[PDB]
Amino acid sequence: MQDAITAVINSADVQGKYLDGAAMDKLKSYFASGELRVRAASVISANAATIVKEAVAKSLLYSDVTRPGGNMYTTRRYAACIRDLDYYLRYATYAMLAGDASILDERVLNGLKETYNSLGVPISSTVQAIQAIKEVTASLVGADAGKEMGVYLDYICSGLS
Amino acid sequence: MQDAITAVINSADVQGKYLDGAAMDKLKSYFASGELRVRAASVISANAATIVKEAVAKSLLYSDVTRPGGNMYTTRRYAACIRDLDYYLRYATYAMLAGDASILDERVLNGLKETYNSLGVPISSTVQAIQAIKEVTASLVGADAGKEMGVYLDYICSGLS
Amino acid sequence: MQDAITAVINSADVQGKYLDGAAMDKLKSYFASGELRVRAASVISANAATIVKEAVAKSLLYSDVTRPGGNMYTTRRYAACIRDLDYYLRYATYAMLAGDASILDERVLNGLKETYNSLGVPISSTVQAIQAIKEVTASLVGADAGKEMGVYLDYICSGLS
Amino acid sequence: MRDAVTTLIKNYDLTGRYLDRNAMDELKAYFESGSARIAAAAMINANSATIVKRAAAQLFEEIPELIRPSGNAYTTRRFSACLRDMDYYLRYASYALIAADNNVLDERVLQGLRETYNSLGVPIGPTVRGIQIMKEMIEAMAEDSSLNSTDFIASPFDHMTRELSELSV
Amino acid sequence: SIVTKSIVNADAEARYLSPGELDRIKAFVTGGAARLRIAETLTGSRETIVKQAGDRLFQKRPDIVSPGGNAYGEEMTATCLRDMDYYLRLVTYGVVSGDVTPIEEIGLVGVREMYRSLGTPIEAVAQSVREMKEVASGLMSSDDAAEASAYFDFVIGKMS
Amino acid sequence: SIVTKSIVNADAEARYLSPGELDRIKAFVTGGAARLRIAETLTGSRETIVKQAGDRLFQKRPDIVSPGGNAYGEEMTATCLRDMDYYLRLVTYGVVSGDVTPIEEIGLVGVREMYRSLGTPIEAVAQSVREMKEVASGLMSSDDAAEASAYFDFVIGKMS
Amino acid sequence: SIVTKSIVNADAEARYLSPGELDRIKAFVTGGAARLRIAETLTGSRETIVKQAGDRLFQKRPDIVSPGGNAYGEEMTATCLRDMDYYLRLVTYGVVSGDVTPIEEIGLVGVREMYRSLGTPIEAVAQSVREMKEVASGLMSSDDAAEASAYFDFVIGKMS
Amino acid sequence: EMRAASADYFRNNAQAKEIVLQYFDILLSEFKAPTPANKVRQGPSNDIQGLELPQSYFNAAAKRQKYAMKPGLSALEKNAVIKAAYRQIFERDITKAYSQSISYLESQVRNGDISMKEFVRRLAKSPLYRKQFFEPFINSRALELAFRHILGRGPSSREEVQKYFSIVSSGGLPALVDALVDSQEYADYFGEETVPYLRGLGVEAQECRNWGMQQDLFSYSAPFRKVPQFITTFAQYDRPLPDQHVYGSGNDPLEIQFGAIFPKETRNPSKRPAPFNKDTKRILIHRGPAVNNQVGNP
Amino acid sequence: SVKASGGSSLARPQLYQTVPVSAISQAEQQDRFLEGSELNELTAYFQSG
Amino acid sequence: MRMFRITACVPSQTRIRTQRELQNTYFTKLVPYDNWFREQQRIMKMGGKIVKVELATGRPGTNAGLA
Ligand SMILES: *[C@@H](C)[C@H]1/C(=C/c2[nH]c(/C=C3N=C(/C=C4\NC(=O)C(CC)=C4C)C(C)=C\3CCC(=O)O)c(CCC(=O)O)c2C)NC(=O)[C@@H]1C
Ligand SMILES: *[C@@H](C)[C@H]1/C(=C/c2[nH]c(/C=C3N=C(/C=C4\NC(=O)C(CC)=C4C)C(C)=C\3CCC(=O)O)c(CCC(=O)O)c2C)NC(=O)[C@@H]1C
Ligand SMILES: *[C@H](C)[C@H]1/C(=C/c2[nH]c(/C=C3N=C(/C=C4\NC(=O)C(CC)=C4C)C(C)=C\3CCC(=O)O)c(CCC(=O)O)c2C)NC(=O)[C@@H]1C
Ligand SMILES: *[C@H](C)[C@H]1/C(=C/c2[nH]c(/C=C3N=C(/C=C4\NC(=O)C(CC)=C4C)C(C)=C\3CCC(=O)O)c(CCC(=O)O)c2C)NC(=O)[C@@H]1C
Ligand SMILES: *[C@H](C)[C@H]1/C(=C/c2[nH]c(/C=C3N=C(/C=C4\NC(=O)C(CC)=C4C)C(C)=C\3CCC(=O)O)c(CCC(=O)O)c2C)NC(=O)[C@@H]1C
Ligand SMILES: *[C@H](C)[C@H]1/C(=C/c2[nH]c(/C=C3N=C(/C=C4\NC(=O)C(CC)=C4C)C(C)=C\3CCC(=O)O)c(CCC(=O)O)c2C)NC(=O)[C@@H]1C
Ligand SMILES: *[C@H](C)[C@H]1/C(=C/c2[nH]c(/C=C3N=C(/C=C4\NC(=O)C(CC)=C4C)C(C)=C\3CCC(=O)O)c(CCC(=O)O)c2C)NC(=O)[C@@H]1C
Ligand SMILES: *[C@H](C)[C@H]1/C(=C/c2[nH]c(/C=C3N=C(/C=C4\NC(=O)C(CC)=C4C)C(C)=C\3CCC(=O)O)c(CCC(=O)O)c2C)NC(=O)[C@@H]1C
Ligand SMILES: *[C@H](C)[C@H]1/C(=C/c2[nH]c(/C=C3N=C(/C=C4\NC(=O)C(CC)=C4C)C(C)=C\3CCC(=O)O)c(CCC(=O)O)c2C)NC(=O)[C@@H]1C
Ligand SMILES: *[C@H](C)[C@H]1/C(=C/c2[nH]c(/C=C3N=C(/C=C4\NC(=O)C(CC)=C4C)C(C)=C\3CCC(=O)O)c(CCC(=O)O)c2C)NC(=O)[C@@H]1C
Ligand SMILES: *[C@H](C)[C@H]1/C(=C/c2[nH]c(/C=C3N=C(/C=C4\NC(=O)C(CC)=C4C)C(C)=C\3CCC(=O)O)c(CCC(=O)O)c2C)NC(=O)[C@@H]1C
Repeated sequence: MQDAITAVINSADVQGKYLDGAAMDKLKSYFASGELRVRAASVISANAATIVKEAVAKSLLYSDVTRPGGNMYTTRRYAACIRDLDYYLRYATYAMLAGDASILDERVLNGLKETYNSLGVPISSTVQAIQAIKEVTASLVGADAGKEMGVYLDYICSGLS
Repeated sequence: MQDAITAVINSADVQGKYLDGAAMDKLKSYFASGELRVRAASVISANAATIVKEAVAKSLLYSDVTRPGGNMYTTRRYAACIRDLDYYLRYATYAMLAGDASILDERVLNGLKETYNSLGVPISSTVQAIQAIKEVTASLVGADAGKEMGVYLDYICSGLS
Repeated sequence: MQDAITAVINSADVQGKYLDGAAMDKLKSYFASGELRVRAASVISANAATIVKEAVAKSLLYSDVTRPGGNMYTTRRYAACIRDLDYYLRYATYAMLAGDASILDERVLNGLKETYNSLGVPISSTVQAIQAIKEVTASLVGADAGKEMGVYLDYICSGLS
Repeated sequence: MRDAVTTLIKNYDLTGRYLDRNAMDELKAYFESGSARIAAAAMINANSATIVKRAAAQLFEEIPELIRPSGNAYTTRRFSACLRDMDYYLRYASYALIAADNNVLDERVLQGLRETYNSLGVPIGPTVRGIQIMKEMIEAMAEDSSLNSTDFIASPFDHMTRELSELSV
Repeated sequence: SIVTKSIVNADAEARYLSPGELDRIKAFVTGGAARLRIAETLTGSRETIVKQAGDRLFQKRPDIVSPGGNAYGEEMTATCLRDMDYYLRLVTYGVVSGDVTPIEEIGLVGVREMYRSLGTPIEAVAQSVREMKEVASGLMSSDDAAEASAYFDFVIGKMS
Repeated sequence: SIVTKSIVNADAEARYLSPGELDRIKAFVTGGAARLRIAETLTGSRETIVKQAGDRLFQKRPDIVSPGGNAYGEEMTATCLRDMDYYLRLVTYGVVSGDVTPIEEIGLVGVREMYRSLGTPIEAVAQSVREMKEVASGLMSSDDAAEASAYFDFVIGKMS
Repeated sequence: SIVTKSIVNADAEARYLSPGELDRIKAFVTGGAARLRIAETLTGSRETIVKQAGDRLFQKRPDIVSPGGNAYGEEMTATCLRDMDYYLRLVTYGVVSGDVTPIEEIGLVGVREMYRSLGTPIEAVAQSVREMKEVASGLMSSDDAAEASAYFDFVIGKMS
Repeated sequence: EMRAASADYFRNNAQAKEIVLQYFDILLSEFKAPTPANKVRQGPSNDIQGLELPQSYFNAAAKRQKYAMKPGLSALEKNAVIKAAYRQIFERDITKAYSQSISYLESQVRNGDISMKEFVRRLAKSPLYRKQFFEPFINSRALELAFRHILGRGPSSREEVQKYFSIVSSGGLPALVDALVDSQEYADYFGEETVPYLRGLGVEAQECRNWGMQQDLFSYSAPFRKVPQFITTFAQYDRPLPDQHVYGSGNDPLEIQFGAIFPKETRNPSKRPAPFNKDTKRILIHRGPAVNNQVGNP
Repeated sequence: SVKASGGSSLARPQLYQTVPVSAISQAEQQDRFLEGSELNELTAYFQSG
Repeated sequence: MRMFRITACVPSQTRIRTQRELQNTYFTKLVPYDNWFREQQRIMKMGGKIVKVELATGRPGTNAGLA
């Protein structure tokens, strides 16, 4: 994986050039937004259960998947789904603190899409749950942190798609 | 056993060499610290029983060890625990005077853990007792003599553990 | 393992009281020494290989230990002794930063005596090497930081003895 | 583990004997007791969690210091661990009641109890006191219920007491 | 023991005994009367069972008792009959316990290695146990004969 | 990087970032201004730093530039100076990242065997990194140069 | 040796040695006279070999004995000669054993770490071993020189 | 009310009061949270008992750092994973301390040709491990060490020790390695991408039958106690009290003409504690006629 | 009681986590000196102490 | 040494009860032919589905030179 700083360093190093003005001001922006990202990550970690609960309530409760026949019906399947959503939230928080989206591909987008295809998991419902997580986290953290979190959430949903 | 002087002498003898400058320096250091050790030994010998008494009182009185069913419930078991504490105090004082921990291994630690494991003796409880013995002896003996005594008592505790 | 913070908290809790009059004093002393201890740890980490090199030069090198028949004779045995010295330095740093040698007790002293007694490592030579390490670190970090690390290094030496 | 039938079989095989009249009599006694054994096991399964909770709620009043400072159940973490040990005691006692032998009790409960509890600093007296409290609750509930035979229930808990209890005399 | 198996299976999941395991235990307890009847008949008839099985085996497989065979000689034949008595005793143990665990634990672990070391045809040993099965099943009702046939067939399978 | 290490530890421990980790991340972000100023000074003085380090290294270890060494004529000296500039740029990247991770990732692993294959003495390259360190420390302020030295000595020890 | 290696493999597989190992052991045992003879040759020439190899190595590499070199100084140079004698003795051990396992276990495991801690150039050590191999080949016949050079080049490659 | 009281009383600065606010919020959230489900360590087979542990115990016990060799891991974390695997399989960092390594297998694990499970399987049967933890040991002690190296634990049962001794007897080190890796417990606890870890006191539920055994096994001094501490204690549980001094096996001197030769408690650890109560007379073989023993002939 | 014993040795479960304990534990588990991240943790925590 | 290239997904059955960190149950593996039977049987007993398998190393029908 990498971050904003690691990515800019790699971009400079591939051409073998020192940090120019563009790298300098990108690092300035990363350091300026570091406080915002730390605050958002702290809030998310403090209220981690709340986002999962609210997104599940507004996304998949009283739905076909919760009905018998879908992958969300059984209690074990529900627990697996909520745990998967919680790991998705944790890795999204990791990506937001990092400033780079490589972490999700490193640990999340490696084989989750094809493994859900193997297990028959509803990918569209997964994307909907991720989107509901997007609104929940945006409401909890704020627009500034909300968009930053939603960037990686959309990255995860696109990778699943 | 062996004191610090014995250790220096043994090292020089095993190398087949006369006492060089470094050995003289270490002997001078031990001679410098000797009066301190004698004072601490005199204090502890004068107050041998008392320190044991407050060690038990701060550590083991009115506790599960002294309740019925503990290893220190019966009067005979209390006497055995007191004898253990008196051994540990006496041999820590001996090690303090000698400046060496060889005596504890030779006499106490060489079979004491297997002894307590065969007996069922609570090594966590005895560690707590000796740890309290640390401060109880330190109060009477001072700060630096207290540090030395705590070193030897930590030796006993680590051997027990 | 435990540090000064948790030792203070455990003592206060077992006594059933808050941190009233002396626990906070010890904690504030710990915090006051903390930044200097962190700097000392950084210096030790930077110069770890150099410290071991100088210690081996001072004590072990050109001795019967290194000569054939000694426990530091073969290349593998030499490397093992060097790695042991590195372990000593690293765990001394951990103990210095923690403010308690509980880490040394649980991770180093737990079976150190058994391992050296079984293998045949010279305890006297090891203690000489550790004393040389302490002297070199004190020279390289300052008398105050030298003593602060030397208390734990001498704790390890005493446990070895 | 060995139940009563298996322990009898092993005992006879030790001497290399065929099952004699005494063996048949012991087997008949166990097989007739099996109905009450299953009944008591069903009842304890029904009231398990309540039994352990009540036993703790009596033991912490008998020896109050296990919840006060320096006590061994002081935290909620320690409290939950203590209740977990109590639940383990009840479950293995149920297994021993159904098996009519305490060897399943020994192989999975007692064989290192003092070592583990000494290492963790747990008292070894209050634990057996809570064990006896559980046994009293179990036998009182069985007597209240329609259990014709209930004598065997004291055997597993009393064996636990005798094994894990310090030899006072 | 079926009780042993059920308790062990429950403990592996760390729960109290399931209702299914309790039902199995109750069924085993109820059938204990028939178990004792079968075992008692087997032990009472142990002499005739062993003798008739040995006669049938020594008629069907004269090679093992002819010179050059493992059981050749009076002492070797007596030892073969003693092995048959051991396995009948193990079958009684299994009958009482309601399962084959005692049979496996005592006389079915490493039996192939033991008899290879002794030089015995394990197929001949299995034939002997099969004849013991036939003789014993002739001495009881249809239900109990089939019930003991389970232990006999288990020994046969483990020996071949 | 500090944030990379935080994410790695969080993944290994299976949990979010603790208050201590968040506080250290915040402190690292605050010190990012000073570390970026360090990088600015180093990149401003890169050319003179590399030139002085090269000439000092040649003076101290003539064997590299003398016959028998890796420095012959102009092309070998140019290659050695290119490697020196690469190491300086890696040190700058480490300074900007606040961690030795970028240096190790770009070049710190396998440098020993790479120089062994190339015939370039690893002790000599470590020495040259050393003189780069002293020249940079002299160029910059003493207190501010401590942070740069904290990575220069790291690279020197790794190559030692 | 080959005997130890084959026995270790047989033990790891929990089996007796195969004939394909036994015949190899027989051939190794039979062909021991030449290995022994090379051993006495090297041991007799140890002092001359060490002296000539050290002289050639120091002539080729002046920085080793130059000021600031690892072997600079009287005791340092004597210790480098001692290391050369060590490796010559290990090579003799390997030649006698018909295997490189004694050399690897005695003075080849952790050699990189040891000499790195000492500051010595492992490449220079390998060059010294190469000079020793050249001298030994000069003092040995064509076949014996090649056979000893096998172990010598193994040592050199392991060093670098 | 407590949170509000603390906030109003202090109210100094956000840098000094946001900590109090955060900690009271954590307190309220934890209090509102329902009781977590206890972790359950299933019995691997019929031999071992199932276990459970509260999910509050597994929140303070310094949880192990888990390393998984994902395919895309950069060089730094891949190196960290390889080092963790080396430490798990060798009790230390043999590559760092001696430069001993197998780059042949390292490359395959790095690119993902063989994942973590097959890496462990090949490494354990490699000669590097065979010279360090099988060659210098009895089969029993080697099996006990192999459990912690591969299974993150020790032997759990007399039956487990018996079965794996039979396996190692039949197929040796490779057979034991295969039986350990291709087992339900291994794939359950580590899957195919997780390097094995030591499931200690806080990692999971510890059965109260191998407490001292696994406590001694996990420490780095394990490869020096050459006497098997697992099979011996597992047999001693089923057997009665042994021929042994009351205070321990190390307390019996050798029966030689002279010299107080004692087993040293720290050198080659062989302590065999037994529960000897007070009134436990020993059986001593009389030198003279057996009828002259004062036990029966006072 | 029991006819054998594994042997009682002291166990040290961590009651709770502090920042110094966490950093020291990570470094010890990874077999490393306290690197820049752990050192920053320690320094910031000591300052806020 | 002949070896199989197998692609398989083996979802956990006790993650919920044990509370352990998740792992990608989908993986491509190079498994020795000797261990392949045991590995496949373990996979089938675990409940996962093996999606692809092939003899990556070795020639089909080889009579000698398996190792
Ligand atoms: C020429 C050989 C190179 C060289 C040598 C050199 N070595 C040392 C010091 C030591 N060398 C060893 C090595 C070994 N001892 C063993 O037992 C084994 C296997 C048999 C080996 C490989 C050791 C242990 C030492 C330490 C000294 C001691 O014997 O106690 C030095 C001196 C280092 C110093 O600073 O003291 C030197 C000079 N130096 C070169 O430059 C050549 C490449
Ligand atoms: C100088 C240090 C002395 C010396 C060292 C020496 N040690 C060993 C072997 C071992 N040392 C340890 C000790 C530890 N390992 C740990 O992980 C910890 C805490 C982090 C400690 C204290 C161990 C476990 C071993 C054996 C296993 C291993 O490889 O680590 C040797 C090897 C001896 C041999 O012949 O095998 C040596 C030489 N030797 C001296 O002479 C110096 C006084
Ligand atoms: C009634 C006894 C308790 C109660 C009910 C209650 N339930 C929900 C929500 C859900 N309940 C379920 C049920 C199941 N999930 C499973 O996996 C199974 C086992 C196979 C069952 C029976 C589910 C799926 C949901 C969520 C999805 C859905 O609604 O279908 C609520 C909703 C709470 C809220 O805030 O929305 C309630 C109230 N309430 C009580 O007080 C009783 C203790
Ligand atoms: C009363 C007649 C006398 C007296 C009593 C007294 N005792 C203590 C403290 C302890 N007494 C005991 C004794 C026993 N504990 C046992 O388990 C047994 C057998 C069942 C005996 C005999 C113990 C162990 C203690 C220690 C405290 C504890 O057990 O927790 C005190 C207080 C001592 C103190 O300073 O704490 C007193 C006052 N005092 C008299 O004057 C009477 C003659
Ligand atoms: C109700 C309004 C108040 C209350 C009453 C209450 N508590 C108990 C029992 C216990 N309370 C505790 C407390 C703690 N455990 C911890 O780890 C912490 C530290 C943060 C605390 C404060 C414990 C350990 C127990 C169990 C032991 C005991 O009996 O005390 C009861 C009794 C319940 C019963 O009889 O079963 C009651 C009535 N607790 C509150 O928090 C309220 C302020
Ligand atoms: C409750 C009645 C008493 C009490 C309990 C207590 N126990 C522990 C910790 C452990 N208890 C056990 C016991 C067992 N494990 C088993 O497998 C078996 C049989 C199935 C038994 C009996 C073990 C092994 C532990 C440690 C490991 C674990 O729990 O997984 C504690 C924790 C103490 C602490 O400080 O952590 C406590 C509190 N405490 C009391 O005060 C009661 C008298
Ligand atoms: C050198 C001629 C070319 C080159 C090399 C290069 N390779 C890699 C990475 C890997 N190479 C392999 C190959 C093998 N590993 C083996 O074990 C074997 C069979 C025994 C082979 C053929 C592998 C597996 C890798 C992946 C990493 C690993 O360590 O295993 C790299 C780096 C790739 C990276 O992404 O970092 C490089 C540079 N580069 C060239 O330009 C040459 C044409
Ligand atoms: C046969 C000549 C005698 C005999 C043997 C016997 N042994 C056992 C059980 C075991 N034997 C061993 C021995 C070893 N393990 C090793 O690692 C080594 C060296 C590689 C040896 C020699 C072990 C460990 C066991 C335990 C086996 C198990 O699974 O527990 C038994 C069975 C004991 C029992 O069933 O309890 C027997 C019978 N017995 C005799 O009477 C012969 C004189
Ligand atoms: C001499 C050839 C070698 C040698 C001898 C040596 N032995 C000791 C010490 C002891 N030797 C014994 C031996 C025996 N005790 C018996 O009962 C018998 C059976 C007939 C024998 C052979 C004992 C018990 C000791 C212990 C000390 C004692 O005398 O009581 C030493 C000294 C040990 C010490 O540190 O005191 C020595 C030197 N040493 C060599 O190097 C020779 C190869
Ligand atoms: C007789 C049924 C079997 C038998 C017996 C036999 N025993 C011995 C010798 C001893 N027997 C004992 C036993 C005990 N001593 C005790 O104090 C107790 C417990 C209270 C017991 C069980 C002892 C200790 C001895 C040694 C002499 C002594 O008593 O001090 C022998 C003689 C052995 C010899 O070589 O002299 C014999 C023959 N032998 C059989 O064949 C029977 C199965
Ligand atoms: C919830 C949004 C959807 C859902 C979930 C669901 N998942 C599974 C099974 C698994 N999920 C995972 C999770 C991961 N694998 C990874 O590699 C990563 C990162 C490392 C994660 C988070 C895994 C591993 C499994 C397999 C089992 C295991 O726990 O290891 C199921 C179970 C399917 C089944 O019937 O077996 C379910 C239900 N289901 C939905 O309907 C949602 C759209």
